[PDB]
Amino acid sequence: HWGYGKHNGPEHWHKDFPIAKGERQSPVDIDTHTAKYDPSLKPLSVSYDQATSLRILNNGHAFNVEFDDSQDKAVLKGGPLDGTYRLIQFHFHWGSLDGQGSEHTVDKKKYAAQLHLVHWNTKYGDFGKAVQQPDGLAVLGIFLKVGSAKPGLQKVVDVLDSIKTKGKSADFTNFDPRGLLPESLDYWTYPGSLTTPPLLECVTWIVLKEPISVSSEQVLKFRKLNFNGEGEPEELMVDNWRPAQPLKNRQIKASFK
Repeated sequence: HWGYGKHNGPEHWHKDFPIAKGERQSPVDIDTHTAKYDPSLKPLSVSYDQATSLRILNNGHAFNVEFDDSQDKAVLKGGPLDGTYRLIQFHFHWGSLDGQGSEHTVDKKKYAAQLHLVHWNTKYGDFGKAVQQPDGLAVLGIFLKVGSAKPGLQKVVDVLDSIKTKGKSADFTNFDPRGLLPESLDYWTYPGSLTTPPLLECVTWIVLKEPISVSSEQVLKFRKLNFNGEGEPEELMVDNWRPAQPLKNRQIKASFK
């Protein structure tokens, strides 16, 4: 089964998911110098005032906070998108050291972690159909650097004990995703794919320029998680990130100068 180890690692995914060597794969290295500043890009409209978080679960690859997307509760609009995209879940990617952990890099610079708030195109009915389309999902990536502590993330840091091993899940109501957002909404955007199997090419990636800060001990609790299921040898969940992929026939536009 795919994973992040030398034997089932990101370098082996192609054998099961041929699309791993596709044309529009993610993540990629954002070269800030050759990124084409596009001025016709409307600004992001993020409305998480009505968001309903529900569960948090260790899926054996990462932990996910899930939201109720049976109605336009927390939606993403603006930017390069056409239509409403509704938040279905958010997850992280982190490293075993502070100098690695992000999937996307900026001018080859790796961050301590990276958050993906996943959204699907409502013109498509459900998430399962949305992943079948070139414009199905809109993922909002945010880099995390280690410095001061992000208060709004602590709630998540506390519950991690309850879901230490692959498979455990736990109620997680009343969580506000607005506490994870940085001050500025300037971004870079480009078309890409999911960074894990099935690695479908249905994403319009929106990577915020501005990272948020988290304390060491805050990110340190991300590293105590387990890839393994209960009653199995302990394999710590660290470095659950895919390396940067070739940009190819793509252009990264930017919403700022």
